[PDB]
Amino acid sequence: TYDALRRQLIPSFDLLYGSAVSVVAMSVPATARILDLGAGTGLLGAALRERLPDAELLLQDRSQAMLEQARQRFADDDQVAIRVADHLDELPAGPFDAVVSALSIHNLEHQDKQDLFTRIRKILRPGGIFVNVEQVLAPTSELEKMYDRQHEAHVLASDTPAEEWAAGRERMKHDIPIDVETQIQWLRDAGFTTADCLAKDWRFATYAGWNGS
Ligand SMILES: Nc1ncnc2c1ncn2[C@@H]1O[C@H](CSCC[C@H](N)C(=O)O)[C@@H](O)[C@H]1O
Repeated sequence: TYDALRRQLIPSFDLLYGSAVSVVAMSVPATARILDLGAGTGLLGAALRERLPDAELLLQDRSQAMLEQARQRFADDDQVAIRVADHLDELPAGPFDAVVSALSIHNLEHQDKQDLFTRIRKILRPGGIFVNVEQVLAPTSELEKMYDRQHEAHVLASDTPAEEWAAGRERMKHDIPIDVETQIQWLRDAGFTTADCLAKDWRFATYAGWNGS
């Protein structure tokens, strides 16, 4: 029901979440330590667990209500832990092989995003990876309208309940997105040696930074 609704609301769900899982699996060992930042109900963590049965997952979010859904999802998983913390709070020490996030960091002020990327690099092993599945802003107001039309086209084609899309729109009024190339450059500024946009469907993109490679 919830997982079904996320697919209705998010264009190219399988491509974007799948790209995050694939780039992690090609970058870290089977026994990787992975932090999911803003894990919510643990959808990205769940996608990673499907590919990496031996990975240790730490799911972090500020919302206990969202993390209760993650606890239920991972009830029988002995290699999953949960941490309640804001992105702006001290990160867990790690070190981590991967830090991943989906549709969470766009909630922060731009300065706090730039600082967060730097703080993430500090808890990554050398050669570690940061991956973000993100809601991104178009580089112009005219393109932003086209991004919006493409998002709405997916939502309508997916037979999304009108009430859930209306609720989606209200949530998006408080979002602080920026264009994908600005954020990717912030990874370079944070001291990641490589940063790339792996996959994109207009408003939604999967990008990554590597801590040494
Ligand atoms: N400043 C902040 N610190 C921590 N978590 C935050 C946050 N701002 C938003 N969040 C969390 O980010 C999540 C956004 S929804 C995305 C959930 C999950 N990553 C998924 O892919 O489905 C929510 O769980 C919300 O509580």
